Amino acid sequence: DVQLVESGGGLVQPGGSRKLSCSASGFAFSSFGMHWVRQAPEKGLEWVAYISSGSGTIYYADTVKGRFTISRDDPKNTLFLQMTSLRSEDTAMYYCVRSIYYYGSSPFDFWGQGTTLTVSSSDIVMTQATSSVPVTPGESVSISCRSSKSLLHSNGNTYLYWFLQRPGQSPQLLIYRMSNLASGVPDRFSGSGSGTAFTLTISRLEAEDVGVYYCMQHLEYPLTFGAGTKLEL
Amino acid sequence: IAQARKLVEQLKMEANIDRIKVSKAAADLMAYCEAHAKEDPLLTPVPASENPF
Amino acid sequence: TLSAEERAALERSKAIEKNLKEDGISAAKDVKLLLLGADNSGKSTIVKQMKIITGIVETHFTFKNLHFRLFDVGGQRSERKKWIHCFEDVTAIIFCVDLSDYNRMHESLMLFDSICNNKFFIDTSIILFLNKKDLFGEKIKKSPLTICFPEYTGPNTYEDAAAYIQAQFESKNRSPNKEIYCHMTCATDTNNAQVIFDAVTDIIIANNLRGCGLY
Amino acid sequence: CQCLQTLQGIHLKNIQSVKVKSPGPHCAQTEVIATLKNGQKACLNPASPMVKKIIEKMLK
Amino acid sequence: APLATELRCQCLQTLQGIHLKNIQSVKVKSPGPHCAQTEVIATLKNGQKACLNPASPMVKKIIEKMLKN
Amino acid sequence: LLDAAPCEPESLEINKYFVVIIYALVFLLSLLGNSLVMLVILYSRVGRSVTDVYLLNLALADLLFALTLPIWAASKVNGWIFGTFLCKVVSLLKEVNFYSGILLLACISVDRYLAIVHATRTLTQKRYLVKFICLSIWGLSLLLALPVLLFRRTVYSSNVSPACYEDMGNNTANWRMLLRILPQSFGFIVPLLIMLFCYGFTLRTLFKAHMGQKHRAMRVIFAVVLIFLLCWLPYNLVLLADTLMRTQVIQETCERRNHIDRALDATEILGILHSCLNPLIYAFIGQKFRHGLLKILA
Amino acid sequence: DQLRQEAEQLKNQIRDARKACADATLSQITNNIDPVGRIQMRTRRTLRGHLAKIYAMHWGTDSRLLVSASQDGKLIIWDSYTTNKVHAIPLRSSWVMTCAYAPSGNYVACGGLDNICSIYNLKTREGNVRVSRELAGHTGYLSCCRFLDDNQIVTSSGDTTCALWDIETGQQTTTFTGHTGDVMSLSLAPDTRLFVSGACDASAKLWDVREGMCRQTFTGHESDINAICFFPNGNAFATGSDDATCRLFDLRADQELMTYSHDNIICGITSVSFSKSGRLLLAGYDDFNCNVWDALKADRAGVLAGHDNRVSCLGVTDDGMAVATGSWDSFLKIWN
Repeated sequence: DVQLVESGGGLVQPGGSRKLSCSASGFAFSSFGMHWVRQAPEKGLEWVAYISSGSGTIYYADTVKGRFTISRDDPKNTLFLQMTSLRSEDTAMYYCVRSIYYYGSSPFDFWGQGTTLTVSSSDIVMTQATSSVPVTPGESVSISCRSSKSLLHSNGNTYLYWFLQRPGQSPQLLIYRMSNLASGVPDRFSGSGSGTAFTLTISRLEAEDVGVYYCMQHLEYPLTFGAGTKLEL
Repeated sequence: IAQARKLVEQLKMEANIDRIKVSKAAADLMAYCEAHAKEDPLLTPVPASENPF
Repeated sequence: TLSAEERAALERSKAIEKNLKEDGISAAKDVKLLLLGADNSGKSTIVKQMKIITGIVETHFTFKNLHFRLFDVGGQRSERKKWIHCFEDVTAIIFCVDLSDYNRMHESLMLFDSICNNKFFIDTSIILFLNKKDLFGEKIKKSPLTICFPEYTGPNTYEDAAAYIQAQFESKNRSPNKEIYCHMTCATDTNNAQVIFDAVTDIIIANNLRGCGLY
Repeated sequence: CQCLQTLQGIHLKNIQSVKVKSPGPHCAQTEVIATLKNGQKACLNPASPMVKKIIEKMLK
Repeated sequence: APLATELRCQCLQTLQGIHLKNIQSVKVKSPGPHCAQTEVIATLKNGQKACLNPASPMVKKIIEKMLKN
Repeated sequence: LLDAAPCEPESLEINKYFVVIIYALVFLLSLLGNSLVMLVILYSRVGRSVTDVYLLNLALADLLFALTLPIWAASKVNGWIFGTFLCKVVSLLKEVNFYSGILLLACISVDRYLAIVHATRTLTQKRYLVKFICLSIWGLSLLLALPVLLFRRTVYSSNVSPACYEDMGNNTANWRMLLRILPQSFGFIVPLLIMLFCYGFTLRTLFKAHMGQKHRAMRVIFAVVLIFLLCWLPYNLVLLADTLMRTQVIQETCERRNHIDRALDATEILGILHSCLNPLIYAFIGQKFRHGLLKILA
Repeated sequence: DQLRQEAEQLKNQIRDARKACADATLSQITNNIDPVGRIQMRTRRTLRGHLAKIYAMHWGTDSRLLVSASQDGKLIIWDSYTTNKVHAIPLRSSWVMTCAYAPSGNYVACGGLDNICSIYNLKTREGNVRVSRELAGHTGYLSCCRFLDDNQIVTSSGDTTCALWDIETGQQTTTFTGHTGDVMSLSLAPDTRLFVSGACDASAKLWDVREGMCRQTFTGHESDINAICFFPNGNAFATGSDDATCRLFDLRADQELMTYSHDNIICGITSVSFSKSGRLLLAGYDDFNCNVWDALKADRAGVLAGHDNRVSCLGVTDDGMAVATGSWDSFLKIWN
């Protein structure tokens, strides 16, 4: 069983330092690239940092560039994130996500359980049209979001990722390039798009399909998420 | 005595085959290679703009 | 390597290549030898330091900071012409001959003649082992060495008889750049690993001499 | 005589050697011939102080 | 007319006092790729060549008298 | 008066005209041999070993040296009448290739040592650096030939013909004697010691071996060492004799100067034969090259 | 003794019937078709990373992914476009003689002298490649594994027999017997219902995967058959032998159509492959170079060359865009 668990959250004062650990058990940790994604309260997901397999390539978000640091302990199957100075903006549910990159891979399949951190008191912009969509079961629903640049590379691949965050759970990958269904997701989900406009369709909607849908681009770092579309029933 | 008994049995089935003249068979193989000839990037070189290699 | 995903794919490929080259480095300190010979000729009990590991059998004993890998091809019971080219790069050939078997001696000679003159093994030196000196020494007194070799004419002593068998095996060489290193072994011999080690080192010099252009 | 008209503009940095030939059957006038570092030969006036300067500098 | 791959000095030892009456010409060669010392060579009226010591006052006097003409 | 007279340089046109034919013959032989070695090595990329790379570099060096020889022959005929630019350029090429040849011989020696003596040890794996070792040797040779380019011009004398000599100022003689240390240490002594050590231990290992081709290898090693000595020891001995004479260690006289000049000429002719003899000793003495050459001719 | 006479007369009946069907040779009917000229193919990619002889190679169904097995004990999956290594699978036994790729891209079966067909799973949840199943039951060296589905594979061995396996259970569902020598190759028909196996008895015989019956046998070669491949329409196949000759046999006529022998060829054929159209018959030879044969006129339409050692495997993409060759010099080259 693939399992990512994070610990180290809690209430800390501004200006202090905290360390978050993401221990992995159930997959070859030494071959996966691990990301840090944080979700501010009722605002949405946001990419933070990424370390490549073997600790070769390291990237940080512009918001916390030079302030955070990421380290990798392959023999211990643990991923760390040491934050130097914390403002009131750092409070969020930090997730731990694994990613493997090769021809035809799924680099955002599994998300960690997330830990809650509380602090006391150019880029590709992706926009989602709406924020709440009421619908009844059995009715097809279409979700669409745009982008600044054209995500269609010259290689023919479009780098768009669709995630679903059920209430009280962690985001789950559904479509990882434009229309490639993830592993274990129902076949009713389907995706399309053309360069800068993309659509996600859910035929024969079921009761468990409710939640917040996020569309993300992987064309170029830093990674940017959408506003977030919520399905209501 | 029990080893070559199946040998003649196999030859019995191999002899009862509805055979076709090689003249017809040769034409059939010629037609296929001529029909599916426009879709061979090796017999006729592909344009450089449509060459993945 | 323009896209962000393709940049990591190139990083994965380069990480794979590093382990591929690293494994090749660790695969250059071992000597690959080939075991041949008739059945019940001691081809499985040459060195008492076995450390073994139906089909192909490997043996990976080490000696003097050098790794010796012995491949036993017996038991395949197939046509040798189709898989003997896999061992084209072995350092040497180890041949085991039982001197007490007067009936398999002609069978062993056919095996040696075929292997020595094979097109793939035209340059691989052969380390020939003549086993069971004591058993042969007692056997010759009871039965002279004439039923197996009617052409024998010299004295019936052990020294001439054993050397006569050795001459027949080397008469099948018929090739240059190949040297046959013989040795007489018995059941209670422990220095078989030492004999193999010096022969392998001697074979490497001959190949190195040809590569360097000295010869 | 190996010289008809004397030359000028010869710096000590370009002179390799100097040969002084006294009067005799060859010529009735004293001659000074300087071999430059480029192989060319230059005729110098013996009465000119430049020749004396060159020679005295060389001898030192 | 001759050849050489090693330029060497034109005098091994020198004398002082060659009489001007027997001097036909004097050659002075400054230090260079040939020798590390100045060389003075006097060609006499009979063809004999005599090396001279540059430091000796006699050489300077002879040269100055020759130049005066 | 005769006690103090200038030393008159001595020459002999009988040898001046004969040196031209010697140089032309060596030019032709080196050209042909090095061209054949290059063709055989570069024709087929199969079986390109460390020795092949070393031999290819050595053939390049020898071919360049031979290609410079004819200008040297013409100079010997009539002195350097070709100007300063060609003096500098030809001198640089000649000395660069001389150093390259010597250091490549030393590299080949070390390679054979590592292949034969340490055949069972892991140090033999270090002989796979041929490309960078050869590049470093070429760079060092280029570095050691700088003084030739920097301090050379056509010097005109009064009793001798113009020469492509050095011009380092008033003390050119002493500076030249010091600069002679480089060709005699990085050109004779260090390579000679490396070759002696490597081939001595190689011979010690071979003599105790049981191969059938040990004897031919030992003969080839002996021939290589003897040819190196015959080519280079006489020239360096004469050069040391000249250096001793200039420093007053050995008493100096006109006749001794003539003897040293004649010895220098003869030993230069002798040493110029390395370009001709290298292809026969290192390349065509092995069966691989002969088989290749026979293959190409078809 | 009586059955021996019955065996002989049955052969005579087949030969007479086979000869009566022959009216005109293949090279006599297509004598008016214009030649294809010279097929000059240039090396587009050079795949390096193997440190030993390459013995097998298979193309992915998407014509982008490759697989190659070598004596070094490594199994490498290549990205044929950008020359990137996707996977590197360390084998248990370094003696691998054949190596296959699944039609769905999920699995890879790749085995050899260890008498075991090892099947590896690529799309695992743990991120690594694991040995899903090891098939055993053959007493001789293995050759020419070929996937039928994700749970069904046909294998060939030196036991003079081929086998049909079930990957899930692991038991030998069907066994095909009838050869009198080591079986060196097999190829699966496009309709995935028949296949032909070439053995060392200089005979290739057509087998039924559903019934396990030797429907027909084909003769004519003088030496052991080393490779085999169907015509693209699944009505004919071409074989390569140590006789240095290639032959084209028709399943419906039960007789060879033409031979692809050249006087300058001495060494035998190692691999046989067809183009997408069924006109260029590519064959690998032991003299280090591959030849392109016009399958209708037996004319050498160019030579690939380039390799330094014996070419041990050939491969043509499903779309026919490129040809991959592997040799004992540890290099894969992609031609177009």
